[PDB]
Amino acid sequence: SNHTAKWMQDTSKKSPMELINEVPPIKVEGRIVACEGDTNPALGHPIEFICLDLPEPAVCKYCGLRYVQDH
Amino acid sequence: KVLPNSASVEEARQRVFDFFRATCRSLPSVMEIYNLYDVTSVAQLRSTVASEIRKNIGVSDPKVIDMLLFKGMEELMNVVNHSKAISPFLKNFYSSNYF
Amino acid sequence: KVKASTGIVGLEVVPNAREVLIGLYSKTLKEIQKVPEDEGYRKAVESFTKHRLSVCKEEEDWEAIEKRLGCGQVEELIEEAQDELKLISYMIEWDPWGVPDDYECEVIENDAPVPKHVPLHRPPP
Amino acid sequence: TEAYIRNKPGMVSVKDMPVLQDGPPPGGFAPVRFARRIPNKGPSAVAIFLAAFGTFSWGMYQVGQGNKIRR
Amino acid sequence: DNQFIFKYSWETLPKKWVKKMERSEHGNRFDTKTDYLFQLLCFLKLHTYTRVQVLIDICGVDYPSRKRRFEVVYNLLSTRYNSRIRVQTSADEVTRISSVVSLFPSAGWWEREVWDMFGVSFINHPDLRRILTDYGFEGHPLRKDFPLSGYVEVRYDDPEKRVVSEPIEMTQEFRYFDFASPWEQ
Amino acid sequence: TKLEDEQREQLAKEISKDWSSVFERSINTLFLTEMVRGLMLTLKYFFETKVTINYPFEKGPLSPRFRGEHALRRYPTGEERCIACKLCEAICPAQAITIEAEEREDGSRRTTRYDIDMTKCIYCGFCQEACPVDAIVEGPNFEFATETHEELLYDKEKLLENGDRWETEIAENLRSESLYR
Amino acid sequence: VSKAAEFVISKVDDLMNWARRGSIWPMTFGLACCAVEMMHTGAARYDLDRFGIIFRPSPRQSDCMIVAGTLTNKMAPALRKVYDQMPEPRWVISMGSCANGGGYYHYSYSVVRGCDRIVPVDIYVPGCPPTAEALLYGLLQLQKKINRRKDFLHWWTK
Amino acid sequence: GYLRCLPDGNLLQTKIHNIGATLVGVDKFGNKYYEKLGDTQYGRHRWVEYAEKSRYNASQVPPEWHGWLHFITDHTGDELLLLKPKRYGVEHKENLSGEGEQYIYHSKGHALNPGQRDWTRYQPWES
Amino acid sequence: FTLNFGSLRLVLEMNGEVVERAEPHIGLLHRGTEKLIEYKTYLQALPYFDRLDYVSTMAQEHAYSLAVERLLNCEVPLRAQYIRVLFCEITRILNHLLALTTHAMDVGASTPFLWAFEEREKLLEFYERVSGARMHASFIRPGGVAQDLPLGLCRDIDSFTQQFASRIDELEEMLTGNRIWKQRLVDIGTVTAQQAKDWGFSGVMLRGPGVCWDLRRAAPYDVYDQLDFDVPVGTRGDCYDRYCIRIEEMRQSMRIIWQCLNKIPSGMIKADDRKLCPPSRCRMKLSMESSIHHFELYTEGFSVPASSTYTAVEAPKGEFGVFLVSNGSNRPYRCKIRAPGFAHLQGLDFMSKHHMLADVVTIIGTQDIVFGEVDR
Amino acid sequence: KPWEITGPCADPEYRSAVPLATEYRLQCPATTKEKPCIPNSLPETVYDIKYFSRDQRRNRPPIRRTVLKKADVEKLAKEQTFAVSDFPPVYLNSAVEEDINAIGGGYQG
Ligand code: SF4
Ligand code: SF4
Ligand code: SF4
Ligand SMILES: [Zn+2]
Repeated sequence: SNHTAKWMQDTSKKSPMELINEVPPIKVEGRIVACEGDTNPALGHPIEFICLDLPEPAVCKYCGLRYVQDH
Repeated sequence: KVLPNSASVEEARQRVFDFFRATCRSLPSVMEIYNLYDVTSVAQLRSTVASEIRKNIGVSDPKVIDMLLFKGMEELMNVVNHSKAISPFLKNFYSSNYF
Repeated sequence: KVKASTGIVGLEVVPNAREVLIGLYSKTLKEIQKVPEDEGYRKAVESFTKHRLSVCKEEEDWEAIEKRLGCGQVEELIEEAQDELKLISYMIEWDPWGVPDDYECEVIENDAPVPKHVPLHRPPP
Repeated sequence: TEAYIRNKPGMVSVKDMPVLQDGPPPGGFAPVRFARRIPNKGPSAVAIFLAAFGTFSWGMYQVGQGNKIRR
Repeated sequence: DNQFIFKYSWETLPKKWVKKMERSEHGNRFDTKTDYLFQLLCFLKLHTYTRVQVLIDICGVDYPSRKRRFEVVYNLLSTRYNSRIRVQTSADEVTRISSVVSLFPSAGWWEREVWDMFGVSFINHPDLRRILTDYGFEGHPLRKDFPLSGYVEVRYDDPEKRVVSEPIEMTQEFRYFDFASPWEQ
Repeated sequence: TKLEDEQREQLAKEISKDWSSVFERSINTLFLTEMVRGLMLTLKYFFETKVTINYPFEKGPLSPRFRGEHALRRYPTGEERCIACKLCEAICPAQAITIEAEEREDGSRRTTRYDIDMTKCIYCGFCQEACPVDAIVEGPNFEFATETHEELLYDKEKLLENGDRWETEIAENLRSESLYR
Repeated sequence: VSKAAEFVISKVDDLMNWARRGSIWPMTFGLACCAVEMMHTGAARYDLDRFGIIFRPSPRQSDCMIVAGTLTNKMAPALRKVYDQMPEPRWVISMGSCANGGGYYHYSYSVVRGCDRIVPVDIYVPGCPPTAEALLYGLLQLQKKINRRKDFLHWWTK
Repeated sequence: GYLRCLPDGNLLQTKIHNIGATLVGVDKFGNKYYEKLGDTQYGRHRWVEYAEKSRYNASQVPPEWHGWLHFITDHTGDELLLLKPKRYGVEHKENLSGEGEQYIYHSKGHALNPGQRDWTRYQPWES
Repeated sequence: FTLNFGSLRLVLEMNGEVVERAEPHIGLLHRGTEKLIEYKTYLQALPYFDRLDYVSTMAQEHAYSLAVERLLNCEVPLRAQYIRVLFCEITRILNHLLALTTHAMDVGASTPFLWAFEEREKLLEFYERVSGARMHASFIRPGGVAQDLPLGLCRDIDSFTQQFASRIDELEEMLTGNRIWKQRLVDIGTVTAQQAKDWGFSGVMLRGPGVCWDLRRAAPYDVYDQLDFDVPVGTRGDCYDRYCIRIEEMRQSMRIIWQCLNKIPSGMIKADDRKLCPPSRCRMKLSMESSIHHFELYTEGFSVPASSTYTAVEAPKGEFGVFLVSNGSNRPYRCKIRAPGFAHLQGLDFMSKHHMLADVVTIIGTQDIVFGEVDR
Repeated sequence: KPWEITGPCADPEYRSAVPLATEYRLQCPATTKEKPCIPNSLPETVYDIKYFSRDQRRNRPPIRRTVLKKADVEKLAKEQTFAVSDFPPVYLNSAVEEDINAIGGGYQG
């Protein structure tokens, strides 16, 4: 919104916020996850462990991907 | 040539006189160097040099006097080598905050 | 034989190197006789000058004196002797001898180690 | 962790970890001839001097014959 | 290493001017008075067993806290005995220290550089004009109090048809980042 | 100069041992043997093949660890790869990077302003190796000469579009060099 | 103003631009450490003589000044004096980062923050040092820039 | 494009070099990428014909073929096109930089920018 | 009369075309490098040494890293030492080639310039493959190097060494033995060993007279004490003997390069301790302590103990020294940069005395004055 | 050819300057046939992390200072003496005039 319009003026292509909101939450069986950024840990971001006790999806705070516990 | 520090006020005065002599002898060269003959007034230039020397009387340290003479001779060499009613408060106030 | 070249371009081979060295060392001793005896500079000068004079008197050939002294280049030795004469003249011209009394010197010694791969001037063998 | 980064499928100790860096091939390369080899196989000084002198003499003879023909 | 001629010097050198000595693996250090520096360097250069006959360089260090802020350092080398030595003194803005151009002819340009960068004048220099900075430079750049970007900047003035010098008005001011850790001490 | 004169006489006697040697030296100095040899080498290189690169169609070899044009990448999902950690300008020796940031709408830490001077960047790769997330990379592109300094003054949008354009080559180089890390 | 006179003017301008593009005679202003890379550009591999570039040591015969290296307050007057002697058809290529905006010495006394403050530069070549490939790219960009000079048309329509 | 050889002379060199070459690929912009091994020196065994003879530019090489042309990678442009990322990305654009103010890049504060943004970091009272 | 030449400014006093004296004005490339180094962290100050004496890039990095390690006392691994030696000798070859060919062009010989630039382009390709850029590659860091060698580099360097032995033979055949070259060089700007010691000459300009002193043998700062190379000296110091010394130094640099390639070990490329050397990308992305140390080393720097030292290396120009004074902080308090061009350009005055203008330019070429290092 | 009469070209062990594309640089650096593995620590210092013993930066002895007075100076001056074996050794070196092909036949390098 305001932040996106502040750093970008194209207002014709899709901003990263919209893309990251469009990517669906990732369902995982366990209670904790290891968030690395991509398939190669060495090419992603520092490993982030995310707690999934809260019902709502949890943002990774790195490459935010919204992991959600299975049950 | 650079000389040792003057150990006496008389020696410092003699060095000041020598520097003033050098400035006076080098004044006509500055005439052809700069070419401001319309409003130069070589006599006025000599008066201004004397006024600078006279406003630098508050100094009493011979070391400071020698350093000032060294820097003055350096400046002389540089010039020879051609290297260039609303009160005061209200004007600054109208100009900017930082004054 | 005769030395074809001394290697150093500034230095030039001298035929009467032994005689020049003998004269320079004798004059060194005569001049250093004027220095006060308590000073370590005079003691060191007398030591090495007497040693060099003795070896150059005993050995006749310049090759022999170079080999026995271990410094080599009798021309370099002559240059060193002339510089010693100049230094003795200077220390006679100005008087540095004697502690000034109420004198303090701060000797500083730290044993901070350095790695083996930094440039350190290795001692000669 | 170094073991985690350089893990081997069947290693037991931290030693004998896999390693592969740039280095010599088995055999240690070949000599490269640091010195200089300049062969002087040109004609000898006497040979070229004799050639020049004979050329000059025969050429002056030919000049004489040509001058005779032109005359 | 090679602390031979350093110890030999301290054994033979007159004790009058050796204000302090430092035995270190980072370099053997002599600190003396400005009055006797010329004599000390003459002794070292001419003595047969301490022949530091080549002057590596002359440097200046600024210490605003001390009374004599400037520290003049002389790095010398002995190729005959293969060892480096360091001889330094302390000088302030106004006092003139002795020049060693007569002993080491290479010292002229380093002494001019020291004058240029700090303001330490020398007594017997054949000439002491500025060497590195611009003609008509006013300050001494290497002093700690001297601003990094200087006081003036140059530009082309079309009416004057020349490059003029004006007080600094630079955009994108220098951003000093304070990275220092409070637990480093 | 007497020493020089006697050295010259000794050398002349040394190199004039016999008539064969003096004749050979005179002939060599008269017939320009060294000049002829230099000419022959010059002719050999005239007739040998050339090493000219034929610039616009054939370009010089490079390496994946090449420091060309600063650029900003993105995650495969599409979000900006750059958190606002500000390690760029903390390490940038030339201070060519200026960054300002604030919390985004969804609470994510993102940079609201990120500009790099290409007239102040020394092209040293300190930022690309100080990046914890491999966000800024010095791309392989180097033919980006501009007619204006203002054009050479980049910003976040230009860096992001450069990263999007050169994403595939940057990714290949990053894989190859992350092997070497 | 017509359509045939316009075509003739366009042909004349094309010929003039072709001549000026194929006969660029730049002069090196080789300070600091872009000059070595410039000599690499002038070497056998990325040869400049193919495109018509030959370095003229005299500023009076040169076409465009290529300033490569750091511009110092002590040297900027010399740069301006040498630039003023160049003929009226003239161009400037600022190579590197020092000559563009001060580069790695931007926050430094006695350093001109880019040669743009002293002379009007036409093309900047980013890099530190810019690859000889990139410098030759900048020279080709200068050729492209002087490939759209309608001098005859501008003179005609005055 | 062979008539351009007479007034170009550089395309002439390229055509001379494409005698024994093998066309290793072609991009979507028309550039034809050639490779030629065998008795060829190292620096001249890969090249491109830009298919724009009039105004060919060195920046017309797409990033997919840039590495292969510059000898960074052995991967041709087809594999990099296959590996091109999705959900984001822009098409390759040449270094115009002088073809127009509407084409060149402008800062947010530049007067030539279509939308110029003020920079004061404070909001006035604005009665 | 005074004749002025105007980044080399030089005023000459002439009588009969004979140079009575020559005075250089040098400040034209002053950039405040020492002030900026004082204002910047050590890692941020390494590129300044990259820029100083730019013809020989990695020699200055080696000197700076050695000084920092001396003030820091960190052990550099053997593989890092060997690759540093290899690239220092590559740097020496590059600098000698450029110096010789620029000198030849100043004399009048134009053709060896481009052959030696083909060789230099090969070496700069080596630089660009091993590190970021062809020039000013910040590859040598305190505690080791930036990155490991790419695979195949050793084989390529071996091929280059063979072809470069051929090239040095080639260049020596063309230049050495030429009557014009000899007439230009011999008995031009001769220096006695006493004069060189007085004026503080170093490197080729000091070994030309025949002082028989080299830094790599007097104070070996690397595996140099395991490389059994040769150090040439000049019988009578002049331009010709200095040129021959440079040729021999190129040959010995090739020798050292081959030895390093042959006996390079397998191990790590930088200091083991992460307090002084940054951790790898995988380690910082996987380990909490490694992330902390990467963050601290890239915001702050390693805090060297408060001390002052002078570290000198045998740069291709001569003895390049750095005098580092610290105060325990992350930034260097003082950094004096002794370059082996500052003394040689002083030597120009007495070297080009009673000579002519062409002899003056020949002496300048022989001394190989790079103005960046003299204006440090 | 005229250049094989004399000079470096006549030498049988002469190497051409141009490198062939099929033998100089076989694999591009970004596509190498084998994957690297660069060590970053000794095997000992992996599961045995202990920094207070290998802290080479801070594990240095404190600087020692001693203020010598006139009495101490005189004591050392009287105690000390000079012998022929206590003088500093000279770093002596000399030219040899050795042929270029003397070390390894000019091949070994
Ligand atoms: S490459 Fe270096 S100079 Fe350029 S932005 Fe990154 S840290 Fe700064
Ligand atoms: S280091 Fe990386 S994540 Fe941090 S500000 Fe720079 S680009 Fe962004
Ligand atoms: S831009 Fe970089 S390479 Fe060019 S002169 Fe400046 S520091 Fe050197
Ligand atoms: Zn994540």
